[PDB]
Amino acid sequence: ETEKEVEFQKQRNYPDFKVGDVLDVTMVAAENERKTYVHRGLCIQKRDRGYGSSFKLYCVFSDSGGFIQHLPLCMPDILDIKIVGQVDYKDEEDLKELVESESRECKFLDKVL
Amino acid sequence: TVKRFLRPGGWNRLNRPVKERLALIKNMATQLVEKERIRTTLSKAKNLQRYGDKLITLGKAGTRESWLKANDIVRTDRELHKLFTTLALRYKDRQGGYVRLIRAGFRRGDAAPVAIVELVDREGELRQARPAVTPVPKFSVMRWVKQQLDPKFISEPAPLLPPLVRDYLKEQN
Amino acid sequence: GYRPAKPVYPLPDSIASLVEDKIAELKKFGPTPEPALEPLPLTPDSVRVGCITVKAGMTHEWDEHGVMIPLTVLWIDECQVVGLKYFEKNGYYAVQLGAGCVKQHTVLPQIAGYYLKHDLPIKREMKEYQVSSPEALLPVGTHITAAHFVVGQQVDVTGYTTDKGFQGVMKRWGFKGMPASHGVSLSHRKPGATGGRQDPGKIWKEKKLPGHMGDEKRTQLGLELYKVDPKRNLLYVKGAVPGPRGASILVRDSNRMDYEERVALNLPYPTFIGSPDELPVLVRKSDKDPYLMYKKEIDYFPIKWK
Amino acid sequence: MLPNYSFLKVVDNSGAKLVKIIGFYGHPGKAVGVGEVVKVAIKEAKGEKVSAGEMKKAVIVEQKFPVFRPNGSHFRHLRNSCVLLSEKGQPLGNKVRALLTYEFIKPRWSKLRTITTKKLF
RNA sequence: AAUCGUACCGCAAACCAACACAGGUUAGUUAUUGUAAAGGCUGUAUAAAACCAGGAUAAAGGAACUCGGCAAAAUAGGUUAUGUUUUCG
RNA sequence: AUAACAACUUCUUAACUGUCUCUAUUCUGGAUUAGGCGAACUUUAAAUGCUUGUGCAGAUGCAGGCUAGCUAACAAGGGACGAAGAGAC
RNA sequence: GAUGUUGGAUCACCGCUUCCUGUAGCUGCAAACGGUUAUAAGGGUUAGACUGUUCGUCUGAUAAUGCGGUACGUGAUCUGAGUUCAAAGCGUCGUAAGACAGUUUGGUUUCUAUCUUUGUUAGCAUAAGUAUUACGGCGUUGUGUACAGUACGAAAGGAUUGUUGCACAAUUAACCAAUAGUUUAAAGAGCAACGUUAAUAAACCGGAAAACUUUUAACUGCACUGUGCAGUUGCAGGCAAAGCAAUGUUCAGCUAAAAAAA
Ligand SMILES: [K+]
Ligand SMILES: [K+]
Ligand SMILES: [K+]
Ligand SMILES: [K+]
Ligand SMILES: [K+]
Ligand SMILES: [K+]
Ligand SMILES: [Mg+2]
Ligand SMILES: [Mg+2]
Ligand SMILES: [Mg+2]
Ligand SMILES: [Mg+2]
Ligand SMILES: [Mg+2]
Ligand SMILES: [Mg+2]
Ligand SMILES: [Mg+2]
Ligand SMILES: [Mg+2]
Ligand SMILES: [Mg+2]
Ligand SMILES: [Mg+2]
Ligand SMILES: [Mg+2]
Ligand SMILES: [Mg+2]
Ligand SMILES: [Mg+2]
Ligand SMILES: [Mg+2]
Ligand SMILES: [Mg+2]
Ligand SMILES: [Mg+2]
Ligand SMILES: [Mg+2]
Ligand SMILES: [Mg+2]
Ligand SMILES: [Mg+2]
Repeated sequence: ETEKEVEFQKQRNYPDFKVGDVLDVTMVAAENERKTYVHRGLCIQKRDRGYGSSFKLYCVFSDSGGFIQHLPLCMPDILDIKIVGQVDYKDEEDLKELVESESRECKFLDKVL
Repeated sequence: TVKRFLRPGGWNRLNRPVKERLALIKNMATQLVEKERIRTTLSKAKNLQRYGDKLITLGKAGTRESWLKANDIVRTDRELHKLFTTLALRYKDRQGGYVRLIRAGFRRGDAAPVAIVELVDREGELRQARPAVTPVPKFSVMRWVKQQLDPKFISEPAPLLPPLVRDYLKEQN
Repeated sequence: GYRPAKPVYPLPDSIASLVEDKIAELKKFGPTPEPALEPLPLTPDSVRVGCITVKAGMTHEWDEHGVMIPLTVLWIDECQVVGLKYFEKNGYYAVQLGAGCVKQHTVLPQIAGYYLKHDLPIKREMKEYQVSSPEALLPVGTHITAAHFVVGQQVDVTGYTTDKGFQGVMKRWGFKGMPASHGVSLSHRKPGATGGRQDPGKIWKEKKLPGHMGDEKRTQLGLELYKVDPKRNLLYVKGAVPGPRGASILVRDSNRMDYEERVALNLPYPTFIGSPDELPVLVRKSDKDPYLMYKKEIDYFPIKWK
Repeated sequence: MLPNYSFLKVVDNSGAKLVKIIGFYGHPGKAVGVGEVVKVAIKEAKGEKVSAGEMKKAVIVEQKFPVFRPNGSHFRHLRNSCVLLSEKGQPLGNKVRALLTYEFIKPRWSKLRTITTKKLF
């Protein structure tokens, strides 16, 4: 596991983000002929488990409602991650209530590129 | 060694609910410090040995946080004072293994197994324990190996006040 | 167990000498064959030997197409030929392989005796593989390493599964049970009926009931060999392997593969000759598109429009 | 993962609001998900194109159950919705207020890919 | 001013139920805001089967269960402009 | 006919849920392991296999075809026209 | 001096008089869809509304939704809605006590396994290991699509064939890197499926045993009611700055070691 983690770190350099931060993630869609898109959303869950690390990205749209994604951190499809803001919360219960009640999470209405 | 179970912490159930289980172990741990030798059943002895080792670790810490944790375990003020003052200095150099367990056969009525739990360095000890710090021969492979792997190996007991503290006091006064 | 021993009787003096002469003549054997290690041509009906490995655990990786692949890691500590069988003495040709290492004072003298007699280490496990011709025998002491296999082939794995203990019918055989409510009385997880009435009047053999579960021999066929590490004796195989960590696993060329496929792979035969230390790590290449269904209609769709 | 006899919300402008699954097609198993065509009964409609009590075909567009991708990631919605279809396989409306996902990049959903407002791809 | 009761048990292992019986047994008094003074009582040795009993949590669906919403769960509480029915309460 | 009332019978709506698709994990007690203590239903005699045929007409015990290590523990409940009450119809 | 009723739940063994998946003829068989006969019992034979029902009618799908025997299989495994005790109402009959063979509401379901049958496990009895062959168990499934708008046919319509290719479903076998659920003396633990991998076969699994080989013919034990693929620099205890059943380690317990000199 550590051998694979060393190789990955030489290829990518991501920031040390936390839960509650707003992120911009660049990904490649293998289904759509490997086209690049940029997603903006809130980080609601982060797991630090070595090579199996992952996080959850949350966003809300104008009419369709909430949308959640689970993304492995070491997946090659991800190209870049950046921190753009922060959303305050009190505890996990408060964060869960915010997710269920979609409001003030519409950073960008659609995906770029 | 002490068996590890599937419950939180891997402890014994001692045939009791968790609330009664904690009340019992705290009482026995207090008596172990007071008397330093107790005879009981094998299951209560195995749990007490592992719980007793972790209670001594708190005493060695000698911090406000450690005392708060211990103040919820020990039942008597006199036993708690002894833990932080007397036992803390006794086991300065000993790294683990402050309690020993020796089996002593079966009881008479219910034929349950029994054992004896005791501290490992004191007057009245059942056996003579190995020194807290192992001496190293001057012309042995062991000495060369420790230099290559751990330059900070401790070979003899250290004084209560190290030279750096002594030097500071001398300069101050 | 065994049946009670049968009685024996001394032979008459007019027949004892004749019997002993004939029995000795049949039990006299010629010199042991001396196998030679040399590459041989592969024929339409020619089986290779397997190997004995240890299960390490599971991990995952991403392939050239960006797909996640679950993997199981197998380690080959030390596998050697420890004996031979031939027609003259046993009636068929086979190769015996052993793996592992144990201390002399932890095994019976019967087991340790065989290995000491031929100057071999005492090995923890022993298994036999049958060969087709005397020329397929390997010299005693030959090492079977990870280079025995070609990356990208299919293999079969065998082993003993994880012990689960005493279990009921619902978990052991998947019985449905009975309702949780509506008047049921103390029979929620019970098997129910086990027969009829006077006819047939008995319970059939192998009727499914509660019992012990989890320690049995199982085989998986057609697993793919993903990566090979000859220097460190590691095999990465896609899929699940029976047994817990540390289980002994037998690895073999899959019987699902045809002769043409074996020829294309150019499998070593009788085995790999050389030093596996100076070999690189290889990953198989798949000339397939996992995302083809998004460009072409290949998926399953039951409805026909219009 | 929607078992039979589940309720769905209509996200087209044909007039229907609430439908109930009453059947499957082919052999999908015990549950159906995004991209499958089912048979539904209209429970609440306000329009002339459709009325309550009719039976129509529909396609699942969103679900709350995880949808897995070959790369190890997945996503989830916060509602279950569908779009009504005609016997020829075309939508009964002209505006869909839903987020189209990768399932509809396939050639057979060209019409849906044109009338949908927001797309994830 | 004589005479009879005064020990001990009395929601109970001592009274009524063949028992040291999860049942039955009258009146008088006492502490306590979200708590609770006095007094009273106390369990052979373990644990990582099936199964049974009494609890807890549960993805997506929500009566598709079944003779029957049996059992379980559920914002359950208070004040209302307006309307309906009354034997006018 | 009828307002109110109903641990009465019937149907429906809202909501809710392991009733169900389809179950999984877990806590407490019993079972299960060890020491001590110590019952009951039942019992013509027993060293008590399968199958077809036969027969007071559905065989562990009779006839043909088969069946060969020994005694138990834990678990299930087909048969012994299984046990209980001199059939109520 | 007692062989528990109808239907269902749960789990089954057998027959073929074959509903589907097969093989071979005939046809008032161009193709497609059919009709009929012979042969074939390996696998499969759906989810719901009404009704106590068997049955029956209907709805959406399906390759298809076959029949019968087994105490009209199955209550010392479950259910009690109907029928078949004591209460009561209505109609009809009887002067009445009452009757219905009509209808309606309500109404107690016991058993700790001795023998035989069956699933697992230990001890004892001829040392241990490898084991050809034999014997026993299991049963090699189904749908859509592409090769083709091609053969056939005026048009319309629309195939056969395959140790075929691909996707999916059921069944069976396991698996825990990831994903979902679950335990506060908590967790990158363990067990799990709603998750992952594999199978359409002379393949796979179980016990006895010839022969061969080895031995001074072998024989407890790590707290051992999870596993020991761990037996003395052995270890899932303790201790550390550590990924926490891993790495490091001077302590604890089981089991303490050495001729001097040249
Ligand atoms: K500690
Ligand atoms: K059988
Ligand atoms: K595996
Ligand atoms: K009432
Ligand atoms: K029985
Ligand atoms: K047929
Ligand atoms: Mg169930
Ligand atoms: Mg009862
Ligand atoms: Mg129950
Ligand atoms: Mg739920
Ligand atoms: Mg219903
Ligand atoms: Mg007990
Ligand atoms: Mg007979
Ligand atoms: Mg007989
Ligand atoms: Mg009589
Ligand atoms: Mg026939
Ligand atoms: Mg029948
Ligand atoms: Mg019957
Ligand atoms: Mg019965
Ligand atoms: Mg009456
Ligand atoms: Mg009358
Ligand atoms: Mg009259
Ligand atoms: Mg009642
Ligand atoms: Mg595991
Ligand atoms: Mg530890």
